[PDB]
Amino acid sequence: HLTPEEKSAVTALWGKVNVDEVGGEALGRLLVVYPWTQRFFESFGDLSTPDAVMGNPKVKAHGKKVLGAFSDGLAHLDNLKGTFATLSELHCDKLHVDPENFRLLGNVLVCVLAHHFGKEFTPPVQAAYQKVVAGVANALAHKYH
Amino acid sequence: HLTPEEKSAVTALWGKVNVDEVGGEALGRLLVVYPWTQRFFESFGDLSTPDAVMGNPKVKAHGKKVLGAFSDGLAHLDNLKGTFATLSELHCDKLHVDPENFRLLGNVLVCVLAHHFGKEFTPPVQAAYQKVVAGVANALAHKYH
Amino acid sequence: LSPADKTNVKAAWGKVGAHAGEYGAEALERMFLSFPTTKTYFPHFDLSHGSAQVKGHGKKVADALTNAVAHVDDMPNALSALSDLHAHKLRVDPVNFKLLSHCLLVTLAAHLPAEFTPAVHASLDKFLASVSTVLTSKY
Amino acid sequence: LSPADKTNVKAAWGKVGAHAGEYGAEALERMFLSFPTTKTYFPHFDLSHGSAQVKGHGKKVADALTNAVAHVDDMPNALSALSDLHAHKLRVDPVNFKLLSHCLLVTLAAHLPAEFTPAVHASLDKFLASVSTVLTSKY
Ligand code: HEM
Ligand code: HEM
Ligand code: HEM
Ligand code: HEM
Repeated sequence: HLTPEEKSAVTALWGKVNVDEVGGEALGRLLVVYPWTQRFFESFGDLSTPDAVMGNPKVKAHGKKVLGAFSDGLAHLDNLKGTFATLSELHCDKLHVDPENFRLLGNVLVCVLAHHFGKEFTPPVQAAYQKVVAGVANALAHKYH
Repeated sequence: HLTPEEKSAVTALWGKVNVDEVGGEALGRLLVVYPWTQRFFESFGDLSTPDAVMGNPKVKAHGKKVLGAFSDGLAHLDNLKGTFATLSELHCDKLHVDPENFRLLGNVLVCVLAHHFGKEFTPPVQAAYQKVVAGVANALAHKYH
Repeated sequence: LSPADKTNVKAAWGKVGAHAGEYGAEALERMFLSFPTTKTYFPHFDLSHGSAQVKGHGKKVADALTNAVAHVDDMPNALSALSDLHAHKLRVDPVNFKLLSHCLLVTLAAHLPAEFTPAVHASLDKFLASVSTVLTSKY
Repeated sequence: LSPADKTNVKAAWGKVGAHAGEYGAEALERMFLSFPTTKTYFPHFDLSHGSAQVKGHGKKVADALTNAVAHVDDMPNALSALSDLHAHKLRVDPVNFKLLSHCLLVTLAAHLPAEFTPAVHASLDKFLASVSTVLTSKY
């Protein structure tokens, strides 16, 4: 449910995203700011400090996949349900992640984009992305609905 | 997404519902327990006490309509989106009620049913209704999605 | 918590008496059945009906709530060690405290016809939010 | 709030300096554009870009946050009159305090490249939740 102007705002910024770094930057901040999400990443090892989390290679590798999923969603804003169906089954029926954490991860991502783009991440640009991350979270939670 | 057993649990109990009283009992408790929802019912008059709210005729009359909407949803558990489309437009595009209050009203209703049916509102019976009220709230919030 | 809120919570709940252990067990089962995401915090429990572990744990939950009403004016210090447990060791998702609180209200409603008035309902919800706030204050 | 959290919040935020009034205005606009449900609390504001009322109110919001960090160990008493206002007179939906907090973090991120570290980000989020908790504690 994006306008041409919001689509224009979202893709222009996304083209500048370092897809090898932004995913892990957001997953790490999630694990640091909302430390109960670490419950799902016991295997990742050292999450004992903020530095440990951010510099942890497993966090960076995984976030890259997460950002891979967001990129796919951006390319299918009109069928986010189908795009995230298998990820929904995984995160819902298998992992039992409360869907409120999807919203949090999405908002954390918004903070990462604001951090890296500064003035360029304008209030209108943010509004468009809040729609995007809301839709992803809702799609990823479809198996609860 | 209800099973035959959950449908059986939900309709058997609903048939015993006093549809002239339960709606207003739940809207009133909403206005008392989460008093910021009164912001949307300034016209209703005296909401200054719990007794005032519950005994307020406008609260009873309106809750009857709300419970009317829930009954319709129970009869169309497989197309809740279409059922609540016009109510979604009203509560979303026009009233701008945050959808978190839909979840609250639904859970308040669950409390009212437990209050009036006691032991009969078993944990399995509750589980079925939590699915129902979750679906209603999600349907009523579709215009935000 | 207002003085009336405290009065109501001592009331609602004096009436729970020696059923308090059985009511907490029922609250958990209600939470496990209605919100299955919460069951992953108890992989080592048998969460079936009549489970000795759910009963035993429901008693601990109810006793902690008893201790909270008994020290309602200093709950952060009374619930201090439970705050560390739920946040540090268990990292309980804060969402889950709302789910159990709702099931605790449902359980009380279904067992206290006369006590669960709109006002008492409101007071109990404020009480459980304060307990939840304390148990989530240590992340 | 841990001692490190307080250190970080005095830091992040010392750097906000005399922009604090302009940052709160930007936070509100971010909230109004991203979460339009919040605009119904300001029917009497002109919520357009560059509105003198949004600027004036953003300064009040930022000043209240300044007062909170200046009394971080006794925020309930410092934010006491704002708690009554937001809960009693305005009945602000508690959900909305999370929306404005998120926009306050976004605003800071976009204006403080160096300060918005993961740790400072975590501390600021704890700070704003405590302020939110205080401002919602009076329903
Ligand atoms: C909100 C948007 C999210 C997206 C787009 C996303 C995306 C992904 C992707 C692409 C994978 C890889 C699946 C595969 O390898 O086949 C994954 C796995 C995983 N996710 Fe997420 N995720 C999100 C939120 C979360 C949250 C909030 C948590 C926990 C608090 C979480 C926990 C996990 C875990 C534990 C795995 C590993 C599953 C396994 O390997 O068995 N995810 N996610
Ligand atoms: C969660 C399930 C809900 C259902 C099923 C529901 C149902 C209804 C119904 C049937 C009407 C009457 C519409 C008409 O007369 O054409 C209505 C109106 C209204 N509802 Fe709800 N409602 C819900 C939640 C809420 C909540 C949580 C609030 C506020 C906090 C709210 C505020 C209102 C208001 C203010 C009106 C009057 C609108 C007008 O007359 O212009 N509703 N609702
Ligand atoms: C009002 C809310 C709550 C109260 C009063 C409470 C109280 C308690 C108590 C008294 C214990 C036992 C501590 C001990 O024996 O050392 C405990 C442990 C535990 N709690 Fe809670 N709790 C609450 C909410 C929750 C929620 C919402 C969850 C998860 C969704 C949860 C999950 C657990 C788990 C997994 C344990 C450990 C059980 C075991 O290992 O035997 N608690 N809690
Ligand atoms: C950290 C969170 C917040 C802080 C520090 C804050 C602070 C303030 C301050 C200082 C005032 C002015 C009081 C006066 O001049 O007497 C105010 C008023 C107001 N606040 Fe907030 N607030 C917060 C959150 C919110 C939220 C989330 C909403 C709505 C979504 C909101 C809506 C309002 C409104 C409508 C007014 C009255 C404006 C007017 O009539 O001019 N506030 N707040």
